[PDB]
Amino acid sequence: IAITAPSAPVPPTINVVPASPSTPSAPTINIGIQPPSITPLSITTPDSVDAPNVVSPQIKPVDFTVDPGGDSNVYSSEKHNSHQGWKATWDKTINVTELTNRNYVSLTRDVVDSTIPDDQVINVTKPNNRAMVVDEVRKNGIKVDFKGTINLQRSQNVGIDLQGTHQGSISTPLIANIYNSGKIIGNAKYGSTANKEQIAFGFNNADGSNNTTMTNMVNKGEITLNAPSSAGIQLKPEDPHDWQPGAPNYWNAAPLQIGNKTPNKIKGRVLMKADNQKDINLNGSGSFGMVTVFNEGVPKRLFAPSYVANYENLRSERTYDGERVLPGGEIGRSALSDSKYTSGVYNTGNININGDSSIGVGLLQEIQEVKLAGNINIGTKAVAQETDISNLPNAGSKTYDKNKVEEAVGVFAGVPTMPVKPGEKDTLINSSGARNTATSLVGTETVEINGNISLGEHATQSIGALVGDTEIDLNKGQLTENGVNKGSNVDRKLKRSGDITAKSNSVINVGGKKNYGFVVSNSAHSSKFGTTVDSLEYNVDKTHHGKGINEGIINIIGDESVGFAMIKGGNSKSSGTISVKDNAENSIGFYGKEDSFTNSGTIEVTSAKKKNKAVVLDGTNASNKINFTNTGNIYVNTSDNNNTNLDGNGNIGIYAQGNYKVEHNSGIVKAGKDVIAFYVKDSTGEVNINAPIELANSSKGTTIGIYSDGNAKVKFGTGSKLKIGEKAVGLYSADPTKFNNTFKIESGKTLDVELGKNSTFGLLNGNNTVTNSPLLSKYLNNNTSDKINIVSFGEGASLFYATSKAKAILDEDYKVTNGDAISTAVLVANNGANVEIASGKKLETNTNAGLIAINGTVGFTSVAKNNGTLISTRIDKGIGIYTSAANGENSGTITMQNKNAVGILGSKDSNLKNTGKIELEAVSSAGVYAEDSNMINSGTTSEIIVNKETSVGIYAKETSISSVSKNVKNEGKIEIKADGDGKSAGIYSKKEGGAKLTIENTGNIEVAQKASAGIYAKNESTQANTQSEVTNSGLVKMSAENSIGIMGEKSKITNTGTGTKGIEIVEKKSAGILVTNESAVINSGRISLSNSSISASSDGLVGISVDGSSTGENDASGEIKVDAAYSTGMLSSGGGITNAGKIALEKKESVGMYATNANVTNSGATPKGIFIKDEKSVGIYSKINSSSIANKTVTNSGTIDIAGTSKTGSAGIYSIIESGATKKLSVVNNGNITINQKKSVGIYAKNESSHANTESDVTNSGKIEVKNEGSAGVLAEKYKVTNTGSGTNGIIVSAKKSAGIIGKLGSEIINSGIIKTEIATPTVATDGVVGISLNNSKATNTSGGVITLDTDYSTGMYGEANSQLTNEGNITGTNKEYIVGMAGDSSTVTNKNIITLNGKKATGIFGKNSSTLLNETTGKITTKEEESVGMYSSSSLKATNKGTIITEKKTSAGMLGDKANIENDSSITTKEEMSAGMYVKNG
Repeated sequence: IAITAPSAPVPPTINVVPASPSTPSAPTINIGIQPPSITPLSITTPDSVDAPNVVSPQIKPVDFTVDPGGDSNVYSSEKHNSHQGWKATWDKTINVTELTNRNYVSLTRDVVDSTIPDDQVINVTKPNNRAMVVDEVRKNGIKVDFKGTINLQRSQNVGIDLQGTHQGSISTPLIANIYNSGKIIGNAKYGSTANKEQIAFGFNNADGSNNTTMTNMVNKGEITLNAPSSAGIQLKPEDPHDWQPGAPNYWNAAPLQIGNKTPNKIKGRVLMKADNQKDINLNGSGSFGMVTVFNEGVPKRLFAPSYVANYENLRSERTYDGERVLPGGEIGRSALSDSKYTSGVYNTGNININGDSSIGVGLLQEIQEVKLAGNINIGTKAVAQETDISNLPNAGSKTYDKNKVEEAVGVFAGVPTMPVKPGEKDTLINSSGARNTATSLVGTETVEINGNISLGEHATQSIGALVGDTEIDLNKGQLTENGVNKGSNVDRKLKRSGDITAKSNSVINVGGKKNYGFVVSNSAHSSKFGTTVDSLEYNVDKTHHGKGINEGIINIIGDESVGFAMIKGGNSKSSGTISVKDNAENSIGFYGKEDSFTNSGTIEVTSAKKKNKAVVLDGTNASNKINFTNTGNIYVNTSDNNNTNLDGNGNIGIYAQGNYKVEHNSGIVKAGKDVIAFYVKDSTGEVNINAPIELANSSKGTTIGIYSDGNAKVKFGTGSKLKIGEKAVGLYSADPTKFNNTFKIESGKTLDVELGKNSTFGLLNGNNTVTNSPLLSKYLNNNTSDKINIVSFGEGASLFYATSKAKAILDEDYKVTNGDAISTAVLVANNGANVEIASGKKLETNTNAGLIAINGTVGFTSVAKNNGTLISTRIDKGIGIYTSAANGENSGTITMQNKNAVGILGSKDSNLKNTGKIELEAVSSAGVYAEDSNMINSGTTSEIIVNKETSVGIYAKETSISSVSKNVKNEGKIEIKADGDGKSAGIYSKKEGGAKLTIENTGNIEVAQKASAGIYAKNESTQANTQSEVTNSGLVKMSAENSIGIMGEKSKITNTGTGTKGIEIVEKKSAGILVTNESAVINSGRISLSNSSISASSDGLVGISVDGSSTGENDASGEIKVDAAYSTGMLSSGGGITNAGKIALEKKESVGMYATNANVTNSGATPKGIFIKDEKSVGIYSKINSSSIANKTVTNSGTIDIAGTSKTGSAGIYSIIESGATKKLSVVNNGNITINQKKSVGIYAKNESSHANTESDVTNSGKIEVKNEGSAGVLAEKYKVTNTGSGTNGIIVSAKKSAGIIGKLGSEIINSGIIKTEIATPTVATDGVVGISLNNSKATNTSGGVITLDTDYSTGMYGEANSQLTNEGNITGTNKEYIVGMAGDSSTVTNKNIITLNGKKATGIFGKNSSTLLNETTGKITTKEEESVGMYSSSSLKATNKGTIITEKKTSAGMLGDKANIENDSSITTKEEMSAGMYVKNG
């Protein structure tokens, strides 16, 4: 009968206020690029010389004189012909015998001129004779024309001859003109006997004749000689000793005996002139056509043993009666100035030389004049060479040819010509020594030719014009050579050498094979006589004798023939052209070895043909100590200074091997154009250059003083003033494998060279044959002054030029402080070559560009490796190295100083390999730059560093040019130790094409300046986040707050990171993944930031942040790890957010999903979603402020979980609106949200003012798992709560002492759905459940929500501390006893709605603790179960009742007393059985 009631426990309150982080700002970016254009230089390619062996055949004596037998005793013109000249009638078969028998026809002392008609044929039967002799015919100008046929058969025979006369006068020399139209032939065989010394015409005499004798001969017939060593026309000076026959017998004795010598002033000085006016054909070998023999006197045949003892030969200077005749012989001086008294040699006809090793025209004694204007042909007639026909049996030596003529010579010079000078005193000498004079110059100074001298096609290494010596012995006489009198002792040799001059009228048409055009094989033997008899003085004189004076054209119609070839002799004066008439090959002009010959003339290649070389200067062949004392006139192939032609190419100035050097030390030297002075070979050749040079600007090609294939010991030294202007090149090379040792440079030998424009140190191709890379690190090496300094440049020039698979190394440091404009870059790699940058190299620059690489023919992979310190300091756009179709590699340090500087750049489908360290200490600069190519960072030593703001690291662009994917790879560490709050980035990606780009980082990236991040990409156009997507398997770390982690456009990311891999952020305000244009992420890996000391309020971070153009979402395997306090996983701004992975919360004051001005979505469910572990936090929380314009909300369709049997201090759903902000922030629940923690709240919203709460909205269309005791469903302060859950959705309150709905003062409590208590009956009394609880506030139950009570002793609404409770909603509860909905403790209660209940002894209202009730009748209670009462009073001094009670159920009562005694006066109808309104529990 003692009915009591329990008491509800006190509910908790929560105040969680998490952090308010912010979104960081992406930095601005982008830098331009400039490409350089290289200068289009020129090329030249020489080669070497094979074998210019100059074998010079020697001269041989031709002393083949016949005895002057005089008249005959059977046909004397006096006793048999009556002095009427030639007798017209004779026998056609006269058998002429030798001179001893005198069977020859003789004609002497005639007054009638006679000749021979055509019909004659005469042979010779014996040697040493004349078929017929026409002697002593002065006749003062005889003139006839011979027409008979003459034949030669034995040796020492004469075809026909007309000799001079002993009668004449000094002032009127004789004039002659003889014609000879006949045929003369000298054959090669006499049975089986050899034939030689057969002479056609000539001059010879034993006894003296008249000096004033002057004669002329005109050739008119056919001349043929087939005996080897024959003689066409012979000229001789007469003996000044004037040897005489055996007087008084004289010429009667047979053979002649020379019986006396009569030297005299006016004896032995005759004059002679010869002329060929027809065809001379020489078939014999080693012969003479027209030669001036040496005046040796006579062979010993006329020297009897009685007179061999007093054999005083012309082997000494000869003086008689006061004469001063030079040793060896002399032709007298002429003063009557006319060509008809000019005694010498001249020709107009033709000479046909075909015998092997023969002489065209020979000079053996000094004569008055030698000028030649005829046809000198050697080897132009094909003949089958045979023994004693045109060759001789070999003497164990060189074999003579059968079809070609070899060792043949044309002009032979062993002595010069000595004409009459204007001051010269003539030889017009009277008997008493009375002598005339001359007032002018007659004849040319030396050997002269004005006619065509030609070598035939059969000419093989034959000689055109030979300047040789003449080695003749001498008697016991005085000797003097370059010093004191020798007093004999040293051998006495007739040292004689001649000199030749030529004119363009004399075309030297040398032809055939390797023929020796004009070889000065002499020794320049210039000889003079002293003040006494037998006096001789010798020197190397370059004025008097033995020189080379060239003025004429030397026509090289054959191939690889040589002209002026130098074995010995010293100097010569060159002023005439030597040219190749055709496309002949390897023609060499100068084979020089000795004293400085002077080139006072041009020597070039005036033809399209090339590969023929100019001058070979090497060690002296036949004189001591390589006499290259070259300081004379050196004027070759240049554009000025005594040589104004530069035509052709392949011209050389120096060619040498072995013992050679150059010694230019005085005067002036002028270098050629498109010609190279130096080119040498082998491995031991040294060069000395110390003379200052003068240069003119280079030609269409390129000019350089020095070149070699890389194999010379060329040296530089101070003193040689060097200069360049306008498109020349300092160092030229086509073969760098050996070039490394070419130029040794010694300290202090700094060379001063100044340059114009379009120039370059290194021109290199390598000929695709670079076996060895030249270690070129010496020319401006930093160690010592063993450098070369060529600094004076204009603008538009380069340093090194690499083509054709060449290779070279930057020396050390070199700079060109002469312009940063176009065509001024350090070096260019062309045709796909490779160059190496050694470590420690310091090619600093201020110019336009550094290294440029471009591929032509591939050959070898286009790549250059950097190991040195490469820095640029150009004022604007200083680019370090560039590659096109070429791979860039570095392993050293690269920095930069000035603005807009650029490091390594690649393009055109290549890759970039980084191994070195790059630091960005400058501004407005990018280290590695790329476009339409690949790249990679190789190894952790590949270090990318930034030291200042306004600079970016990796830069790669893509386009529509190639639609194949590229890649951006990193294996090194990118630690950015920069400054400033931003303005710096590490890796940057661009695209405009239709392809896709792969970007992955496996190495490390770090940033130490604020507001900066490494990854950032351009993927703006219409595509998903998988084309320029960035995936990470590397490490993303940081060192400065306010910064950013992941940045970019349209990318998909995974956290492939374990250990020291992934993303690590330990400081403030540095978001992990901020995204633009819809980027997604896989969060399976390390997001362990370890920030804010996980318990300290010192930092604040965000895992992933999003913008309006993006929706941030996590992979289903995503593991978003809260390793920091006051941090966040999801930051949302404008765009959308959705979770598909796992989102935990391990640290304090964090949030998985935080949203600003954006909507919140969850799809991750079963078993995905949000799983909160730590406390003082909420899984998802979004807030907006007065400044927030976006009307956004929060949605739930996933799993949000936090649980705890001892954890508390948190809430399920959180969202705040700041006071005064009418922005309508709301939350909707439709997912799973477990609240199994202690004292938590499913949905929380905080208020700051009593404003109109229509903006804040709280609806629960989903489910809340209230299974943990003591917690609360939802709390709010002056906000609107709508219980929109129905059935298993919404208010699932299933815990003991737990609370469904509680509100603060003036809270808008609304019920519009299910309100179902815990189904489980309490395990102990008073352990019921409460739905509504109040504390000095107001609550509004609404009938729109159904309130269901199933826990025993549970309550629907609860109130305390003067709380005013308003009831308007439905009340339901069944299957349990008591379960009073209304329990009150010290409060004012008003009832408005009618209450219904089920269960035994169910009661609607229960009052406790001095509580009082107004007792409104409308708040009545409907009784459904038996023994149920409506009112309950317990421990209440105040009680008011003014209404009747209607009972309609059995055992049901009205008023009920509890442990008290109060009496009143009221009556209530008890019409039903046992249904009365009153009963008492106390007696």
